[PDB]
Amino acid sequence: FISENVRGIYAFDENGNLIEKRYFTDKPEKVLDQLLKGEITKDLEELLNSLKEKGYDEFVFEHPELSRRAKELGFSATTEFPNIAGERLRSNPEEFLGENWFEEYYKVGVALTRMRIQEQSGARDKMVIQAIEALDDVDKVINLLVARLREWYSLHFPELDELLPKHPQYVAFVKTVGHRDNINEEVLRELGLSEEKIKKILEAKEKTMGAWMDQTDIEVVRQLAEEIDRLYQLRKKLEDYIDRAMDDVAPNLKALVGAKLAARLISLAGGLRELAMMPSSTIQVLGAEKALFRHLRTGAKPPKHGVIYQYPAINRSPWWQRGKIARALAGKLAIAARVDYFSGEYIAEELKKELEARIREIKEKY
Amino acid sequence: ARDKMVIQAIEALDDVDKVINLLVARLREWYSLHFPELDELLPKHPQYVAFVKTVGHRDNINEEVLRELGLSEEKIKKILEAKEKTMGAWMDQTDIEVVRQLAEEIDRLYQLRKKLEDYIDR
Amino acid sequence: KPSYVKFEVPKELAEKALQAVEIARDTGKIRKGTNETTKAVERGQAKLVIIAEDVDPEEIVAHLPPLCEEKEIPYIYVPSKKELGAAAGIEVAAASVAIIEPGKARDLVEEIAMKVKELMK
Amino acid sequence: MVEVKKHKFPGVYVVIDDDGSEKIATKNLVPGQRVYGERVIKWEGEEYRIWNPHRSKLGAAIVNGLKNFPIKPGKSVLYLGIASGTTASHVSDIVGWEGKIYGIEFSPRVLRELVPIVEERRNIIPILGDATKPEEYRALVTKVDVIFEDVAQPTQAKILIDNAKAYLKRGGYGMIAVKSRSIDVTKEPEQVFKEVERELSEYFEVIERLNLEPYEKDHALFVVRKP
Amino acid sequence: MVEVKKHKFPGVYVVIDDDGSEKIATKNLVPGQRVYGERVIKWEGEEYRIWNPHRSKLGAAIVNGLKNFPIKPGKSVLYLGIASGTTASHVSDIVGWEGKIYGIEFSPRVLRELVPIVEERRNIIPILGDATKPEEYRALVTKVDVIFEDVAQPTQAKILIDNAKAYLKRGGYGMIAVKSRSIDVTKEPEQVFKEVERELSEYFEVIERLNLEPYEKDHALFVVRKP
RNA sequence: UCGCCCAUCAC
RNA sequence: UCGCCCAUCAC
Repeated sequence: FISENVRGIYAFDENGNLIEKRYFTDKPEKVLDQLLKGEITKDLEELLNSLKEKGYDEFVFEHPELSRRAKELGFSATTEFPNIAGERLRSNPEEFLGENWFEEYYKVGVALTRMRIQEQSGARDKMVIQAIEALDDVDKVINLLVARLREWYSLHFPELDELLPKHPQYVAFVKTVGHRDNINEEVLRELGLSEEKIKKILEAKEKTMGAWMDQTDIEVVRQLAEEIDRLYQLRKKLEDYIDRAMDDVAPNLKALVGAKLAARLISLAGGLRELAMMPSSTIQVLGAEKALFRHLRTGAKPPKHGVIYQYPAINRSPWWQRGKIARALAGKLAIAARVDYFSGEYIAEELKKELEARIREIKEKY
Repeated sequence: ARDKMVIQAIEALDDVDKVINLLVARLREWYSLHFPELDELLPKHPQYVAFVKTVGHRDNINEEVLRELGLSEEKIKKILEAKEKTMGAWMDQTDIEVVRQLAEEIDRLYQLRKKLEDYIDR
Repeated sequence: KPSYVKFEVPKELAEKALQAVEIARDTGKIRKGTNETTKAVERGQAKLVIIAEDVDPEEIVAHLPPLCEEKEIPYIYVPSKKELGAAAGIEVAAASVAIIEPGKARDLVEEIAMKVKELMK
Repeated sequence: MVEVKKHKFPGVYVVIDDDGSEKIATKNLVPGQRVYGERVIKWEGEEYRIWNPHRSKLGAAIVNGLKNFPIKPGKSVLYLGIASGTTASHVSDIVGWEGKIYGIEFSPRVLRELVPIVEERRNIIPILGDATKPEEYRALVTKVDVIFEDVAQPTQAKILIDNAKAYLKRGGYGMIAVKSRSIDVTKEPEQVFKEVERELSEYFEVIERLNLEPYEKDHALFVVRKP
Repeated sequence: MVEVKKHKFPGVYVVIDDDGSEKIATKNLVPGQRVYGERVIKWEGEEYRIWNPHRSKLGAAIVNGLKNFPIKPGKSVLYLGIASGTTASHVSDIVGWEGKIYGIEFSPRVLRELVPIVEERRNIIPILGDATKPEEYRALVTKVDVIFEDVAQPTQAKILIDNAKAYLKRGGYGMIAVKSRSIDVTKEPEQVFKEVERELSEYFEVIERLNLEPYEKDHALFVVRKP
C-alpha cells in the first residue's frame, strides 16, 4: 500500500496505480531513519489522513513496527515487505527521484550512514565483567606495590607506616618530596593530613628510629612510586569506564554530552541525588577543586570550567567563550540530572536542540 | 642500609614479575573477546603486551608494525591470516583503548622491572 | 500540572508572601533565580524560600522541596515567575527566590512560617 | 618487470609478475587511489590492481572453480557485508559509471574507512545497517540484477532469501560466501554446508557450490538464481 | 577546526585552532611521549607538540619577532643552562635524527630528571659541569655549528665566549639570553646590553639584538656569528 | 626584595 | 582554605 524514497512518500493500489505522493522539507536523512525503523513522520501522518479522507482502507506496509504505529493511530494495518507499493517504487526510480537518481541516493545515503555511527552494543556485559575483575586486580597490584613501598621506606622512617594508613597519600609524598628531612608543616597541609597528625612526623624529624636511605636509594623508591601514580591513573581509567560500559540504557545526562563526562559528573558529586541538587553555577566548575583551593586562598582569578571542559563545545570553542558556554551548558546538565532522578522520561534530543540554540547565539553574537 | 635496600629491590623484582603475570592474565582474557586466535599464537608475555600497546584496535595490524616489533616472517605469515577470518566479537574504539591502556601500564611495569635490575647493578 | 506544590493552599498567605518580598526589596538581603536560591538554601542563609506555579520544565525547580526540608527552612508557592521576579527587584522572571535578611518583613516572615507550619498537618 | 592481459570474464584482468607467473586483477575505477592496502601498477595509459584471494575472498572461488560470474558493466548490484571495500572494490572496477553498487555494512568504524574512498568511488553508496534487518534500508536502494553476501552470519542463508524477495528482479542472480564457524564450530563443515544446501534449494535454483581452501579456512561459496 | 602549518623557519611549525591565533609547535621526534604535560595534536601519519611561550623565553622571543634563528634540521649544537630540558625537547624535534645536541648544566640535581627522557630523545646528550669552565667536559663534546647560553649566571659573557673559543666552528653561530640584573644591578639595562655588545663584537659579529618587551621585562636575546 | 631555568598538578 | 610574628624551652 505505501513505500518511500530519498525524496518523499508514495501510496499505490493493488494494480500499481498511484493514489497520492508527498515530498520532504527538512534534512531528509533524519526523516528516512525514522521511516526505516517504523516511526511515523508528519508527511506520512497527513498522507494516511488524505487516503482515509479519499475513502481508502487496505493499509499494508513494509516494516512491522510501522503497521504497529498505524494501529496505535487507530488504522487497521498489516505488514508485507515484497508488496506492490515497494515493487513500483524500487523498480522505476526515474518516476520518484528524477534523472540523476543515483546521485541523490548517494548524497543522502552517506549523510544517513554518518548519523548511524552507533552506540549500544550486544557484548558490553562481557566488557563490564572484565573491567570489574580488572579493577579488582589493579586495586590489588596497588596494594602489593604500596606494601613493598611501606616495607622499603620503613628502612628510613619505620614510624611512617604506623602513622599514615591511607594508600594514595603514601605515594603522593614520594612523587612530590620523598626525602624525610625536607618535610615542614606547609608540605604536610597540602598532603591532606589533619592538625593532630602534623605534629607527628615532625616530632620524629631527626629522631626517627630508622637508618639512612641514600640520595641514590630514594631514586629507585621514587621511580617505583611514580609507576604507582600511572597505575592509580589506570585504576581511575577503569573507575570511569565501569559506568561507561553499563550506560547503554542511556540516561539524559549521558546523551546530552557523552558517557565519560556523565560518569565523572556523578563521580565528583558522590551521587545522582547530589548532582540533581547542585545548581548550574556549581556544575559549571564541578571537579576544579585545585583551582577552587588557590582562588579561595587569594581572591585572585576564579575557576572557569570544571569536568565539562573535555566536551567539543568548550575544548573546541574560543577562550573568550569557554566561560560563557560553561554556565548555560551546566544549566541544561543540571536539568538533565533532575530529569534522570525525578522524572524518568527521555528528552535528550530536545535538550540538545535547546543547548544548540544558546551555542548558535554564541556563534552569531561573537 | 645498602644491602637491605638491595634485598627490598630483590623482593620487589619477584613481586613486579608476579603482578605483571596477574595483569597479563586479565589482558589475555579481555583481548580474547576481540581477537581470540591471538592467545595460543603469541606465548611470550612482553611480546603480547607490546602488541596490544601499539595496535589497540585489530585493524591497525600491518606487516610493517609487526616487523618493527621484530616478529619473524613466519609469525607474520600467521596473525594476518587470522585477522581476515577471526571469530571474536566487537569492542568499539571507545572500549578497546581501555585494553590498550592496560597494556601500556604493563609496559610501564616492565620498565620498572629493568630499573630494579639496574639499581642493584650500581 | 507542577508536581513540586506538595501542599494545597487557602485563598490567603500567598499574596502575603509576595508582599513580604515587596517590603524586603529596599530594606533587606534577597537572592533571586533558582541557582542563587539553591546557594542560599545550601549555605543555610534563607529564612523563607518561594517558588512560582508556572515554571516549565518543572525539572529546574523540582529539587528545592527535599533540599530545603533536609535543612529546616520554611517554604511556600506563588502564582507566576514574572511577578515574583518583579517583586524581587529584577525586570525578567525568577523561577524561585530566597529571603536571607527580611529587613522590614521579619515579623511577616514569622507569621508565614508559623501559619504554614499549621497547614503542613 | 610486469605485464597485463584480459581474463575470460568481463572487466576481469590478469597480471604477469617478475618471474613470469599469472595472477588475477581489475582496472582501477579511480587512478592513483589505493583501495585496501594492495599491489597496484600502471600499463598502456591505465592503472590495474591485484585481486588478493585471502583478503578479497571471492577471488579464491575464481581460482578454485567459479564458472557462474553474472555481473557486467552497466548493471545494478546489492552488496551485503561491504566492510572496508576489500572484495567489493573489484565489483566497483567491473560495473563502471553507468552501473550501480549499493554497499551495506553494520560495523560502523569498518564502513568509516570506506567513506573517504567512496568520496572518489562514487559508483558505490555506503549504507550502515544489519543485513538481518533489511527493512532498515527499504527506502535507500532500487531493485537489482544481482545480490552478493559477505557478512558471514549464523543465519546468512535466510539473509540472502529475504533480500532476494525485497530487491532481486525476476530471473536475477545471487552469490554468497559462507563461513562454517559462524554457523557451527563443533561439527564437520560439510554438514554446515549441507544445511545451507537445503535452505538455498527451498527458494532458489542452485547453479554453483565451491571450497576456498587453501586461501581460507572453514569456508565455502555458492551461486543461485531467483525464479 | 585545528590546522597544522609550517613556520618561516626550517623545522619549526605553527598551529591555528578554535580561537584561530598562531601558537608555536614542533613535529615530535618520538611520537606518543610527553615531557611537561604539553598541548598535542595527532595528525595524518604524524604527531605535533606545542611550546608554551610563558615556560621559556626562547619561545616568547620567536613570538615577539626573532628573525636570525640558526637551529635547523641536521645541525650540530651545544647548549648551556638546560636543567630538566623542556627547551631541549623542542630543539630535539626541530633538529631531528640527522643532527647532534649537547646540553650542559651546573645545578646538579635538576639535570637528573632528563636522564631517562634522553633514552627516547637520543639526539640529546646531558652533561653535568660548570658552564664557565669548558675544560671540565672537554673529552665528551665536539665542534658545533651553533652555541646557545641560558644559564645566564653573572659569568654568562665568559660562558658564551670561552665555549665559542673551544667548540664553535669558523662561520658558526651563537645565541645568549642576557639577564641584565645578574650581570650588573647598579645601572640601567641599556648600559649592561652595551657592554655585552662591545665585548661580543671583539670576537663575533652581531647579527640581531632583541629586548623581550612587551611580553617580558629587562631580559634580552642576542644572536651572533663567528667569522 | 627580585631574576631565570625546570618538574608536577590544575584552570 | 592557607600563611606569619613576640616571649619562653630543647638537640
